[PDB]
Amino acid sequence: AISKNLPILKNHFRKHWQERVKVHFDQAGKKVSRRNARATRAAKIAPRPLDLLRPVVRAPTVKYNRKVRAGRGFTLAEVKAAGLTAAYARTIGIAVDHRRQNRNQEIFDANVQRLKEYQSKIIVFPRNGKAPEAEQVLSAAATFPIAQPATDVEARAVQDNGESAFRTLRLARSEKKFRGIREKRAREKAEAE
Amino acid sequence: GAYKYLEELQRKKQSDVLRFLQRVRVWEYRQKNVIHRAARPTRPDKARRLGYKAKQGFVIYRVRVRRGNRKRPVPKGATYGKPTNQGVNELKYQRSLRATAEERVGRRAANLRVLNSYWVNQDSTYKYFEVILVDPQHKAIRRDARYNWICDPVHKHREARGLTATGKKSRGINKGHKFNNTKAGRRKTWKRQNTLSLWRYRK
Amino acid sequence: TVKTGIAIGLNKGKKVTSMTPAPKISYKKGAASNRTKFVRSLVREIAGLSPYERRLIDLIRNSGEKRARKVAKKRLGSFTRAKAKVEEMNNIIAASRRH
Amino acid sequence: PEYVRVQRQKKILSIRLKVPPTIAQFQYTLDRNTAAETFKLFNKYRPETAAEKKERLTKEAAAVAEGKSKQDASPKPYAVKYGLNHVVALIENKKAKLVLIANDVDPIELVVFLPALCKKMGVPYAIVKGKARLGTLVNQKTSAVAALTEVRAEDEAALAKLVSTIDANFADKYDEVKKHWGGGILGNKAQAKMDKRAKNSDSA
RNA sequence: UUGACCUCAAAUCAGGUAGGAGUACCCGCUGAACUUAAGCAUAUCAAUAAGCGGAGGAAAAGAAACCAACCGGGAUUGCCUUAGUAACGGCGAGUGAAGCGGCAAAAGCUCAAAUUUGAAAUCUGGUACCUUCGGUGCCCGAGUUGUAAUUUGGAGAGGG
RNA sequence: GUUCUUUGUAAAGUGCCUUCGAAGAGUCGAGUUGUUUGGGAAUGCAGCUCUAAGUGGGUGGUAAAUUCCAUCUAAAGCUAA
Repeated sequence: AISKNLPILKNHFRKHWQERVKVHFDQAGKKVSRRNARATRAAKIAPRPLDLLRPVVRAPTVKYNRKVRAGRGFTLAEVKAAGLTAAYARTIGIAVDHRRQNRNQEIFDANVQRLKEYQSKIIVFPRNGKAPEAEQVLSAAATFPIAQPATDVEARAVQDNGESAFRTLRLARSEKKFRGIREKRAREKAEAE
Repeated sequence: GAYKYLEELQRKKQSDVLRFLQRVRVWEYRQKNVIHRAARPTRPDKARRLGYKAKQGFVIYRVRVRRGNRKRPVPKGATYGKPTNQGVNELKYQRSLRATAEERVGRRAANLRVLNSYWVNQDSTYKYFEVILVDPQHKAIRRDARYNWICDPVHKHREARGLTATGKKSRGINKGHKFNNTKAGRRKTWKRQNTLSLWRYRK
Repeated sequence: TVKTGIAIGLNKGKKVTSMTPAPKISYKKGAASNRTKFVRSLVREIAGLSPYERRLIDLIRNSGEKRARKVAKKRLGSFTRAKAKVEEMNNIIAASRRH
Repeated sequence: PEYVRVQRQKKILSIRLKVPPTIAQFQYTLDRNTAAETFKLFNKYRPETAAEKKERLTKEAAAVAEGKSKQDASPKPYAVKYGLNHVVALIENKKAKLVLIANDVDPIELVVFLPALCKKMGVPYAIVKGKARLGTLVNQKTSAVAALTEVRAEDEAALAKLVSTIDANFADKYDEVKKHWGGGILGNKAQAKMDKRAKNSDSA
């Protein structure tokens, strides 16, 4: 059970792992049926891509707020900023994420740019039938890449205000820290009897 | 409106005509029979907004259901095992008693497809319920995709599965971290979260 | 709201330009109505205070509101949701029969 | 058999039991006089149906698609009115000019808001007995939820006559049965024999 | 006297449908033991065996009473990932995640809540005929305890 | 793709001001129980008791009280991959 220096290993195999198993022997296979759907989809879909219009939306957390992410649909605030309605914009080829909203104007911009380049490039035909075919471009998302909203510059001049930045955090943290107890003493000298 | 007068009404089941329905329908139940068929809605505000429509191919199943628990089958006071389980009359019933009724009228006439039941009278020996029946045979519902979906053999014995109100409820499957243990179909996520699946060039 | 720029503090982020949304009625979910208040008030007339209402109203006019606060506390469970039930009866007391 | 058993105890077991102020106001139904003229006067008010709907498409066949008649062609409907949600919302905005409250309705629950309505929205009503006799002169079934917001200038005379009769003999006796708890009427068994008990042990 | 009226039912029932099969895999319920702890009840085994209810090729999930704390994100599903960690457990043996990132694949919607009432106007069936998965002349009923028709939240409805 | 025919005082979308905007209860959560269970002073689920509301209400993973907010709309429904 335990003899000679080795790491204490937790290997969850006390049950019937030897019953509910699945080595992907269908890796290359289901991977090929994948590329097949692509071409079978096309024959049907006529000149419309394997995916529709997806946005540039920054990612959450203290770890992913660093760079943007391939967003979901498209809010109706960014929908009318383009010039059309959702019950008609989706029937075109643009996603509509109505449960979500936009709280920043800097990114709302990079996202309203994605709605202009895409719409000015959509040769749409009515219920005519003749429809002057103009082929199509493989993937819709791989055709309008990550325009990573302004990374700013990478070469400026020196600027020193002498705050240390290290104490601007030793105190920035002391700010949110004694907020409640420094208001405790500020509660006494708050009410004048 | 009118129906919303009864929407707020079918809320204060505590006095006058409401507390008076306690001393009237309690005996109405213990009178007709136990598991039976009715005619028109008893509470139009509920049924309707929950799925009732006054048109052909429409019937109702008012049913008497017993309360309490489900004492572990095992004869006398024998459980054949370790105490972790032992207990008998002190045993739950993971599915709601409400399902008990549906699953009965539901399989008395499986020619129909169970839409949903509604509560109306709790006592001591029982807890009563009623049912809104969608008929996958009369052209009255078989001419309206407003609720046409019901007739399809993919809806075979609705109630006895969990596609009703009490259903998604009595499945533990709802959106949110309140259900991370099973936000997926019970054994789907179970088999999944334990299954050891390996690659081609094992990483 | 606005941030400070500092990576921590009252706001550990970026002072990047905010913006305003549309009237999401999913922030308006708490709505009443001339059709509903008509009914909610017409309710206290078609049925009015029930057995539980008579019971607790006499609990305030007993030893106070703190006492009637632990009665509706033994009916709903939310000490705070109970404070709601308290002032609602004083609305049946003062507002209806008091003036 | 079992169908007379359950139905007889149904309303008669409801009489031993003390009926709430929401009920009891019943039995206090329409007097035999109102029924007489409310049948001879409402026999001139019958809504569109059968030959009436057919005679409508022939008159617009010589008007609408003839001398271009915009929505209007024949005289606006002047008879009796119907509708649960129709006559229900009618009183909620004074639109009603006559109220006839639903006597029966197995579920007296969807007609509970009819009475307290005319209350804080004053409108003359009379709980009339005949959800069937109502359906006969309205060519419907058993609804008893009738309305009359207008009439002709040859019959509106006897209208205001019974308008005050129903109002006083029903609407003004209502503000009275507000604190009234009816029911509790026993039968000959526990009654005449209940006399032999209290009459042979008290002041005899 | 005549006729309604709701419930009940009635019948080689006009006239319609239901059982069951298979049962790797899935959706419920169900339910341990052996085993492990070097003994052993809690645990573990395993919300698995067997048990019993029901489909369909997938059925279930499925548009938020979600995630988050960020510049936020954004249906479900499944996938590498998180991580055998934070954590549950004689905190003993062992049990056991999610949201993020990456990902294929991606999609949307419908009923009650209103007073249309200048209009029961709609839906089941029968029936001559017909271009017959139905249709119009003829005739009933459900339904007025809301079928039409307006109405679904990201909205959108009466007035003008 | 071509041919024989208007369902048309036809039907629906974004615009302006305005009056409005209902929004599902023996639920909700609370109580105690047992199972479940990473969910640990309830992870849901079920139990018998209790039975609301609308600047309200579910959530913000440590009980609880006050202060808003962040956050979303249950108690009704179809849906390929």
